[PDB]
Amino acid sequence: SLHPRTLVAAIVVGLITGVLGAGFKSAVNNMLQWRSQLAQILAPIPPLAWLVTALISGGMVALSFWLMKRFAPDTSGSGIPQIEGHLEGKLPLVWQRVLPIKLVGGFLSLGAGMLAGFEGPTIQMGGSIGQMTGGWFKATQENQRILIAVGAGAGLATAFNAPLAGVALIGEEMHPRFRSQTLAYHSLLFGCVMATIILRMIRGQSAIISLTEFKRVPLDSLWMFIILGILFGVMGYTFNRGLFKVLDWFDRLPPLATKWKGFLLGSIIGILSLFPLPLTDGGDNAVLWAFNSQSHFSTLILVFCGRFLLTLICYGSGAIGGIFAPMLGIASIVSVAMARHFHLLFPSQIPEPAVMAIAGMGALVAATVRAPLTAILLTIEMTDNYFVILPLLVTCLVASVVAEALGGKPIYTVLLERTLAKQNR
Amino acid sequence: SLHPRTLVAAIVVGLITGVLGAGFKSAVNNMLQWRSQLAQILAPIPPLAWLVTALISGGMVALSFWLMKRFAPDTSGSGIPQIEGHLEGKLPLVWQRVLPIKLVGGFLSLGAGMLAGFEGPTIQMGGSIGQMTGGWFKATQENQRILIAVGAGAGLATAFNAPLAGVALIGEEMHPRFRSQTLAYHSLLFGCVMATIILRMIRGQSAIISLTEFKRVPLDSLWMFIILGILFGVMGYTFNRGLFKVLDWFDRLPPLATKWKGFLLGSIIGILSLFPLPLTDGGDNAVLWAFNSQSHFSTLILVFCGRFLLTLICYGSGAIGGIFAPMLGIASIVSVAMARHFHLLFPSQIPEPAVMAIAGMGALVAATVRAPLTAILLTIEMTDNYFVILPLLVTCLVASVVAEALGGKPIYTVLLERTLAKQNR
Ligand SMILES: [Br-]
Ligand SMILES: [Br-]
Repeated sequence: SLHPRTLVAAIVVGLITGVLGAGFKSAVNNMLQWRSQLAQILAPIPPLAWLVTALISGGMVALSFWLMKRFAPDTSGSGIPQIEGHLEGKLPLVWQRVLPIKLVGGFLSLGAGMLAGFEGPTIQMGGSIGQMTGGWFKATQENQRILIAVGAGAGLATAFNAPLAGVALIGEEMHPRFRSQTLAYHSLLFGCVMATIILRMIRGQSAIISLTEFKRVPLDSLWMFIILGILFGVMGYTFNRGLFKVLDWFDRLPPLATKWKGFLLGSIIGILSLFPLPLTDGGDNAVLWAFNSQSHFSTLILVFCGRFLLTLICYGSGAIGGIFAPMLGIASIVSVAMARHFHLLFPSQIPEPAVMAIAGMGALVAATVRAPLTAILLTIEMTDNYFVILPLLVTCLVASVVAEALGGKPIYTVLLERTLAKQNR
Repeated sequence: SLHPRTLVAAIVVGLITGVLGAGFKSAVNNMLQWRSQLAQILAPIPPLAWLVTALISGGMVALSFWLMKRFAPDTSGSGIPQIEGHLEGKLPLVWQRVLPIKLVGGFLSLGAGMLAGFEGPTIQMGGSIGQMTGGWFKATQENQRILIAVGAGAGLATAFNAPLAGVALIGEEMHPRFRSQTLAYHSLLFGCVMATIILRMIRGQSAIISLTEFKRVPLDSLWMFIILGILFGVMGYTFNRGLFKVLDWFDRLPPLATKWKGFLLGSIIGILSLFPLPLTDGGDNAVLWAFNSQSHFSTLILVFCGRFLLTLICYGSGAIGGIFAPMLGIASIVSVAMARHFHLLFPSQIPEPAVMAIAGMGALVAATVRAPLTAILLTIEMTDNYFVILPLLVTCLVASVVAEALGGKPIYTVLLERTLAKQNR
């Protein structure tokens, strides 16, 4: 049921988003540590670095919002909604505006230390690339939907080095028609594999955090994850309800408050980046902090509360964000602390407290997004671990069932409804 | 978008097909080794075991065809087509006939040493159970399609201890409507997880063949798997073309030749089982032979050809089969032999020859079935290995692309057209 010209077209897509997605992370992290290095050169005398790192990170986030509007307010926030909508009819996609602004803007946002979120810019930039190439390749109407849907999944793979995830993204959440070329899967796979290959060439080839050795997970240890699910289920429910309210508060003007909204929220995050803790930035560092570097059970709770608020305060403000990675650090910090405690009560059933630290790593995403299958893979692909599956599933799907048992609604569909409601911006 | 009464029903589904699916394999393997032990008890003097093992395996397959019609000719062959049809409209499904016949018949077939194929019975029985508990739960119209689609995916999972495969099965090949309850995924995941948890309870918990240590796969080693895909692409093309033509031969009577077809084909396999070599039986043993027990490069090609024919001969005859496992054993033998040879020409790009042996393990399935995503997941879940991914993807989707580049068509969709053509049996 497959058609050649398109497959080779997806090969072009994944290749572009790979170079841009990988090239993006490197460019951002270089700016991240450059500020951190500027903070220690001025650190000695005195808190002059307290000022300089505030003017920089503040001016970066401020110039981030200004380049958003007026230029292309379509880049605000995540990236899944804007493409999830275009793929379905509502909301237009223009690449010559999204591509060069979601990039030059997203860089100033993530580069200042905001609580996001590579998979944000890369997924939209990738969808735009899928359109840019679709126009270059003069493909049909249904085929150019595929190229954009491919560039979307590739954008995810190019952020977490996870192909199967970017594939399962389109497959579960953001479910498209594809009529009747249901073999656009082939176009996806192609687009993703190529993306991660270009990724692994620039900064590969290993995963995000390979916890490959932990493989002792007994059968009578699963009951704990039902509870790890219920915990993350209500966690997702409160994450959504909160985000929505922070969005409201930000939507409520005033005209002079938004003038400074960027400079303020940015400089405040600029200071918070100076404290030796993973309380700011994308969220990868926060996952590389639950595990492995052992810290106080109190400090976990300290950072968990720190980020859980700062992400909502960040994304709600409507900066060029990305909500996947932040929900990975927030979830991991918890799952690790929950891990310690369950091993504390029952060590005879959780011999390795890292198993439960992996299972509930993408359980927040699973709950808030209603999309467990695409979360379960995301974890497997950044830990190279599959032995954690039976836990992973139960703690990810029970995490979703519960959140929508309290009635939370998929954070992206509701995030889309709100971006639709700006049919006059 | 999820509805509780259905999720809790899927729990019942997978749990039942789990108990049956596992209880099925063990009950079959018990008959496999029982005959093999009877063969060695009478082995000493003389070839009297040559006669006994022929009568038994011949009388089983003959009894298997007899219980097929008149009773439930719907249980003939695989199980994907029948359910793929009922799920789409054409062809009816009645559990009170399929369940008990596909079981007692499948036990006699696989228990005799036929070239199949647990996923056959377990998937169709799983579909039957999904329907049986669909009436018990008085589910709606669309919900009972889900319950049957779940039981199907669980059937696969129960056979290979691979949840993510049974989930990707329904998702890619055998793509259903689900309108607009696209979150039947939660019903699938649930059904698969439960099944494998019941599976691991009875015969778990480890995979089929764990090859978790091989994790060195360079980026400039990929080009080989393109070529490994080209090889399987043509291998699948001929596997389909062949199967179809073997089927024609069997469909062409005579009315007196079919009277003995069951006894003749069965006793022939009964003799072949006695040879110390994995050329009969499901195909698991075949995969558990490529790796690990090292045997002559010549013996590989001797077994490969032997099985490649014996499978078509066993399935084309319209016996209660299952074509996944047989296609795995064949592919593995080939992928290993191709591995040795590639490591022979370039060791500085295939340090570990087992890496390539894993990639093209499910590339025969990928090519023949047009379903790469489900194959890629099937392999990962039976090797506990994710490091093989980039090869696994390239070698599996290029295995499929080539297959339908020579235009082979999905072996299941065509298998469905042929069972449709029997709208008069
Ligand atoms: Br996102
Ligand atoms: Br099958």
